[PDB]
Amino acid sequence: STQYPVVDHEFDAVVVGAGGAGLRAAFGLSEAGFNTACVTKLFPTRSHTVAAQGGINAALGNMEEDNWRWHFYDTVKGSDWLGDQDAIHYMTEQAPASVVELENYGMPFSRTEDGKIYQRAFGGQSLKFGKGGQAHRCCCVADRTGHSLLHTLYGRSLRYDTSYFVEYFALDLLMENGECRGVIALCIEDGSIHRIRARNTVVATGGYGRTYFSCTSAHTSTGDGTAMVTRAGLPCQDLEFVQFHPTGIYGAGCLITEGCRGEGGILINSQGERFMERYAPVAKDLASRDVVSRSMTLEIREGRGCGPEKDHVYLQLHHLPPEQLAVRLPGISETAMIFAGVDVTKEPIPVLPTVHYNMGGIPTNYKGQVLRHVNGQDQVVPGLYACGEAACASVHGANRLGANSLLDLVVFGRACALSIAESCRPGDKVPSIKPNAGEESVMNLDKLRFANGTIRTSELRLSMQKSMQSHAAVFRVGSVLQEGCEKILRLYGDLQHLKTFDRGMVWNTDLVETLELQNLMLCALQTIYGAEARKESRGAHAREDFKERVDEYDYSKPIQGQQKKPFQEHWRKHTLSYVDVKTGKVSLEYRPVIDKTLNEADCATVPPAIRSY
Amino acid sequence: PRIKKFAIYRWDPDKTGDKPHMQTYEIDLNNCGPMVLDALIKIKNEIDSTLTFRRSCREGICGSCAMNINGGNTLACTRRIDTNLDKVSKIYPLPHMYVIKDLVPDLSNFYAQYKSIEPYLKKKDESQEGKQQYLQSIEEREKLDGLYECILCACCSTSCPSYWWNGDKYLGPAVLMQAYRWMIDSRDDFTEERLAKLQDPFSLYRCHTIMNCTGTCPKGLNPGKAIAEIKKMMATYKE
Amino acid sequence: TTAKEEMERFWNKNLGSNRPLSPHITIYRWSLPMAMSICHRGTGIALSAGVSLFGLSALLLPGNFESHLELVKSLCLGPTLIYTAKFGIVFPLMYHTWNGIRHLIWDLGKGLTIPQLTQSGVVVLILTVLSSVGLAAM
Amino acid sequence: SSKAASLHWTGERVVSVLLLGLLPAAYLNPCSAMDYSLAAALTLHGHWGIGQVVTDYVRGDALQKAAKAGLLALSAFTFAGLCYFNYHDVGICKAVAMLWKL
Ligand SMILES: *Cc1cc2c(cc1C)nc1c(=O)[nH]c(=O)nc-1n2C[C@H](O)[C@H](O)[C@H](O)COP(=O)(O)OP(=O)(O)OC[C@H]1O[C@@H](n2cnc3c(N)ncnc32)[C@H](O)[C@@H]1O
Ligand code: HEM
Ligand SMILES: CC(C)NC(=O)c1ccccc1I
Ligand code: SF4
Ligand code: F3S
Ligand code: FES
Repeated sequence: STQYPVVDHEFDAVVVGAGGAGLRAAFGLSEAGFNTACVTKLFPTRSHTVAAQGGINAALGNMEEDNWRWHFYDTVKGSDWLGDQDAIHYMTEQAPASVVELENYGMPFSRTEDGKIYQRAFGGQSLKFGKGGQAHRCCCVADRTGHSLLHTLYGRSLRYDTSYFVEYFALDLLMENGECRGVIALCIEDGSIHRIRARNTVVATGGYGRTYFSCTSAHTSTGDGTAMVTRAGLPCQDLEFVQFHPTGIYGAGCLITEGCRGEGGILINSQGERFMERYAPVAKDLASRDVVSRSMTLEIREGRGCGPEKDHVYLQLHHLPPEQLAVRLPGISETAMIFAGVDVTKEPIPVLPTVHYNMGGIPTNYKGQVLRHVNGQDQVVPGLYACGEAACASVHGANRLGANSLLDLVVFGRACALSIAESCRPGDKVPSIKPNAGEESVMNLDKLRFANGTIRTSELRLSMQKSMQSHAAVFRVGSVLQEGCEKILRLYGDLQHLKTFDRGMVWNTDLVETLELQNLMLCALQTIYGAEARKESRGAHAREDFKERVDEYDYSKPIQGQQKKPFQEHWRKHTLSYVDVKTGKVSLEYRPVIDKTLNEADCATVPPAIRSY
Repeated sequence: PRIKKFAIYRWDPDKTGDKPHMQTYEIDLNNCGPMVLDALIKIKNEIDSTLTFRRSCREGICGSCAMNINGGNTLACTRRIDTNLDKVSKIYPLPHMYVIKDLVPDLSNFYAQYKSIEPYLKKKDESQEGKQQYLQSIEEREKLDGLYECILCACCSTSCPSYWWNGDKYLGPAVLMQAYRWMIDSRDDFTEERLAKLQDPFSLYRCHTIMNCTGTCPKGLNPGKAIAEIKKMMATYKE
Repeated sequence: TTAKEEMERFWNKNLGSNRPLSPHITIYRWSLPMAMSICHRGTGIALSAGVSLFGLSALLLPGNFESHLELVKSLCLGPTLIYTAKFGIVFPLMYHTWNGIRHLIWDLGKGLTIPQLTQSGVVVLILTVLSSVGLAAM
Repeated sequence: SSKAASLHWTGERVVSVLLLGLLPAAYLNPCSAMDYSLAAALTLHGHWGIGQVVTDYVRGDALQKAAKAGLLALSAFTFAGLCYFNYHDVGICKAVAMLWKL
């Protein structure tokens, strides 16, 4: 107050994030006729979806004949039955419809002989409910899929009159009596604070990949909206589930796509054996994104590493046709030469299992509404929506199937715009906020700007990142996870000892990294505490001590003479985590998985079963 | 130990009448990444956290780390440092742009030019969109190769002398390439009226083929080629 | 906000501020095609000023062209100085003529790659020297 | 759509190829008829050349007028000066011949 120029803006809807989901929501609201604002710390193009390489999943069936219901089955099979089947229904239903939308927007999709969109093999896909074979349903723009996606989404976004607050760091949500009223954001350009108030708020800030030392994600993937929800007292779903992508360059930790394995890429250990025969003989090296990476990490265990350090594994493209690599995978051909210093068509690529996607996030239904947990039941948080990687409608569940998140972006981003347009009309009076609101966020900014401590922003970041990379790895034991807990918890108390250098208003990257650090910590405590409490092997989260699947029934034997286990005895439930901001204490309760689909007659519910792909 | 010297452009707007000046930084390359951005991150995270620069993907596809390295506009995460310690690496912001702070240029004009060319697919029958995928042949898809990859890093236009002298009225190679990108696209019908917008001496014709645009591209694209290809379409299009 | 409304607020902010411009030619590394394009303007400005000083002198100065050469002949002819003055006339001419073809080749679209610029760039530079020496003595 | 700046680019290039085909033609066939065509094409190309130098560097409204009006004055006085030189004197073709033979 009085120290910072407070400028209040009046809008119908606010969308925080300018990724794939953020954009689709933003102009999708202005399409319905809403006065929409969009808050983003980066420039729209310079988000992350740009880094997307594999492709967008759609059951169009341009290669072979395809049904969208088979795409539903593999998503829920890949989710290890923690995936909410009602949200998976809606996403796989809109799958072909929403991609044809993007092609008509201007996306330069690769083509075949018939002139239709090029679909290609990807990990986890199958025809005829996992009986037919390998399905080709990954629509791609030749290794630069998300790049051209975001540009065409941004291209279309200039058709409508949307107020884009470009390079504005949102700190917290404007919240009053459980009702959402907008966001309080800092302008990066001059340092002035803006209290942007609106009737509806859509959160699409993306994931928190930078919680670990080695990640494929960007420097600006810090899970800010996930921590924004955290501070507001609202829960966060399935945060312990962290996607370890099998194929990531040994050097900087960059991503070479799973589409490499789809075209004909092979994974080879030091001795020469194609190790993806000892583990997954059914679906070769094109198995689930968790099973492949977990097989790689177990190959290092024996001492069969492929380098001078004996730590990484090789991905070979030595046998692939010369022009097939240049046409289908031109982006990886250049990034492997730039970073790893490796010719793709002559040598194998040094790859290692690294952090990729964040399965969890803000609790959400299929409509896009943010859910809270009241009396063991689900309650809609008014005026608050979430979509994309930042959200967790659990359309991915325990394990995300490859190339599904771009669908998750466009489908659920579109859903949020429709859920608002059908909720109210553009012109419904904006709920006024008290003049003292955002006080705890402005004071946090002022306290963090002048912060004189013992350890600096970078020292605490490396302390968190290396600890998460050592403790909450691919394999995790109740011994190391418990040790990692009070190791992370202590670092939250270290936030009082923060050393800042810059005291300027205009572009303080030293301050906003620290703002990112506070946000990264909240998405680090819930990741480690949720993992230590969960005692089973499901999807990405595989326990050494608890190597079994703990469901309501033992689904190996027929379901008849079996007593149903009570809710607090099986781990087939969503891990909802809260945290008191002052002490850093993490308390956690649970939400039941959604099994019933949107329509049983149109799409049948898939019962849990053993999954070794 | 292998200590490398870095000369970096610095201007702090919160310093009351501060003039822009260079600053030297001492960095050991043994415990440092191969790229310039890794070195910029290192001094940010160790030596001086007052250095303010744009970063994101460290992959060379977002275009945030755009700057002038040793007299050439490239991406910092793509360009690797010269191991020759006898030379000092000079790091400047994108040439002839209003500096906000230390290597951060104001690109509000650059983006607005990209907004003026309308980088979206336009049809005459927009009533039938969003239900049936538009057909495009493999060769018609090849017409977009080496054009759609543009990251909009702005290394392009900022290397052009015409964009220095007339950045206000001249669009620049980055923007002009995208305008061309939406001309040869077989799905776009508004080809003639896209060429109609450039019918003034400044929008397009301020290019004199200096060729500093192509010579500097981080993605290995050829923007100038497209500009001279527009000029051909401009003189030949009927009505 | 519209397309050209962002441009207005860009100029109404930056021009009325203490924001300094990043250095341009002060720091940018000299490349051959760049420096060759500067010379093509330089030879253009020099030649146009040459022709302008030729036509204006025909209207302002008394006497015919023959008598204007009789004062050049009066000042005892330079041994190799006559070759030097003749050299510094075809040298700016032939450079501009040869590079003028190269600029015209670029208008058709052919030869716009980076390797071809340094290739045809040297060719123009060499054909300048070969038609400056081998033209002044004709 | 009315293309005016497009013709100015094309019309300049047609003058360029005409001037390129005049220099060897003036050497091989030096006459009075070659003198007027060369003078016209030489002063046209030069005018459109400086016209580009003006539009690239001359910033302003009042300055843009004066630089274009001032250039037009020089261009018209150069073409008239050469046409006077072609008519009531040796001409351009003979002038170079007498300058070289010295
Ligand atoms: C990491 C990654 C992910 C990825 C991929 C490759 C990499 C390296 N390739 C994919 C692929 O080929 N196919 C696919 O289906 N998915 C792929 N992924 C996963 C997925 O695409 C990404 O997770 C995706 O980019 C997420 O998109 P989303 O729109 O949800 O989030 P974002 O793209 O990261 O955009 C973030 C935006 O939010 C704004 N932001 C963030 N914090 C703030 C604050 N503090 N204040 C204001 N704005 C904020 C940023 O501005 C940014 O624009
Ligand atoms: C027959 C030989 C010549 C050829 C082939 C030629 C060709 C060209 C071309 C194509 C250009 C445009 C460059 C571009 O921007 O792409 C140019 C520029 C120019 N020329 Fe010539 N020219 C010739 C002789 C002359 C002469 C004798 C003069 C003197 C009156 C002259 C004066 C100029 C000027 C002032 C420019 C402007 C520079 C620019 O805009 O880049 N040229 N020349
Ligand atoms: C390189 C800079 C200083 N010189 C120019 O400005 C320039 C040179 C030749 C052609 C067009 C131009 I706009
Ligand atoms: S065309 Fe190349 S140099 Fe120009 S903005 Fe795009 S990536 Fe940068
Ligand atoms: S640097 Fe230049 S003037 Fe044209 S050829 Fe490239 S835009
Ligand atoms: S940071 Fe993405 S291009 Fe350098």
